[PDB]
Amino acid sequence: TEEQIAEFKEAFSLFDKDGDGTITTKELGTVMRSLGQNPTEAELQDMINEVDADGNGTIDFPEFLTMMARKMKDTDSEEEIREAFRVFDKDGNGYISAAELRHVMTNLGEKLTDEEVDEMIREADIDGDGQVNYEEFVQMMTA
Amino acid sequence: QLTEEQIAEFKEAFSLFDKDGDGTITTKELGTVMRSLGQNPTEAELQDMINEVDADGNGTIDFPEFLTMMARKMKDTDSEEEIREAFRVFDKDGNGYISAAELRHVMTNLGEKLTDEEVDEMIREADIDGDGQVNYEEFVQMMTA
Amino acid sequence: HHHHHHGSDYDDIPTTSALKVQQKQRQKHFNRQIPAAASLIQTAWRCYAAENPDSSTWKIYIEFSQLREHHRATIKVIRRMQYFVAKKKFQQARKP
Amino acid sequence: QQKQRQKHFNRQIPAAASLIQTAWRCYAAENPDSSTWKIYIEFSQLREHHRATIKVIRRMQYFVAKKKFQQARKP
Ligand SMILES: [Ca+2]
Ligand SMILES: [Ca+2]
Ligand SMILES: [Ca+2]
Ligand SMILES: [Ca+2]
Ligand SMILES: [K+]
Ligand SMILES: [K+]
Ligand SMILES: [K+]
Ligand SMILES: [K+]
Repeated sequence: TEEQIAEFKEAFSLFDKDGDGTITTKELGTVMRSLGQNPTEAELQDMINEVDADGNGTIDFPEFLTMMARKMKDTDSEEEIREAFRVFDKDGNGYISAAELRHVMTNLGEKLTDEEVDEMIREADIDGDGQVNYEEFVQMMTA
Repeated sequence: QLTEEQIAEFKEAFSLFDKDGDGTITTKELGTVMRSLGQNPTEAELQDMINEVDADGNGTIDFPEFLTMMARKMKDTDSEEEIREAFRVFDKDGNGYISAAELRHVMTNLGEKLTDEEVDEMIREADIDGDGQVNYEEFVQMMTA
Repeated sequence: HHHHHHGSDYDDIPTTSALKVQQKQRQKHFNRQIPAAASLIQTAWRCYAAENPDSSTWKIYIEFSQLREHHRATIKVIRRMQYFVAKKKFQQARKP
Repeated sequence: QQKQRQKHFNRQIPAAASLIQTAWRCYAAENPDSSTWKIYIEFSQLREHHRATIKVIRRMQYFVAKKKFQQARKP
């Protein structure tokens, strides 16, 4: 839609500081650094490569649009999250303890804040005694 | 009604105006803040605001003066009647109601102008409508809760 | 100067509207109340609406409201980029 | 072969956690409120400073408008 397109063109310009029509790793880095983060050169090159389709090391507007249009729902970008919970599920059972969720969430990967995890467990709203229905947590995110 | 959180809050707010860290707020300092906020107020409007706060009459606001204003009661008794009689002025009909159309006008076209979205919020938060009327007598109570 | 030495009790009315001048003074007096009354209500409500972190009253500040729109936009884009990286990188660990 | 299988599963846990985290942060970023925006320190502080100055100014404008209305009504 006309709104979405104008949306994406504005978002693109926020990264392409030089207005040369392309996004470089250092441009992405500048944005991420100004946002209070410090990502490694490898992390920037990973992000660019996941979007860059022509393999020239830079993201143009069509490549940008393509990513922003990629489905994150239904069929199955839903397994990877559903089984994402596989590793931490000791019991086969499709539940994981709230204590556990907090641990893996707060101490692994992107780490996350407690307030964010507080939001997670509150929004889940499912827990009989001490177990969390992560497959209803999957359905929640992929609505 | 002074708590340790509240105190640290007000001290931070003061520093946001006193850019120079001189312990005082000048008209040009207030003007700079208001100008950075997308507004352009007249020299008279700025000194008027300062004078309403300045108690020692030196044309500048120090932290105790700032605290005093921020502690001034905005509820009950003598601030509630005054908002009420402000509504009386536009109350042509004696009855304590005013048409939503009129309210929108007075709100949007007089004084501080206000946005339509803000007036939209007013009438929605109001939740009163007998045909087309707004009970301004409970809108006063709403604000002064 | 000199002494009055009482009056005279003399009854007569030589010489000699004000209803026009005071009626205009009364009309102008009320006319000044219209802007003041509206301003009081407007400023009072804006103090009330400011207590709400949401509400449309913060959208009246253009540069900042747009600064928030730009802020959220960049973050939404980055987080999706990080998602697809975390997505691909994952079952690269699930491919024997 | 037992070690090759273990190290393979060992590299799975971080990718595991990260996928859930990156997926949730996308979901949380759709909500204008929520605590996920408070992780950005300088900007969250910039909002607090923004709302602070305004609330102070608006109260200053209130008492000026209040006094001006009191004067306008004195007969
Ligand atoms: Ca560029
Ligand atoms: Ca490219
Ligand atoms: Ca100063
Ligand atoms: Ca002073
Ligand atoms: K920031
Ligand atoms: K602004
Ligand atoms: K924000
Ligand atoms: K704000």
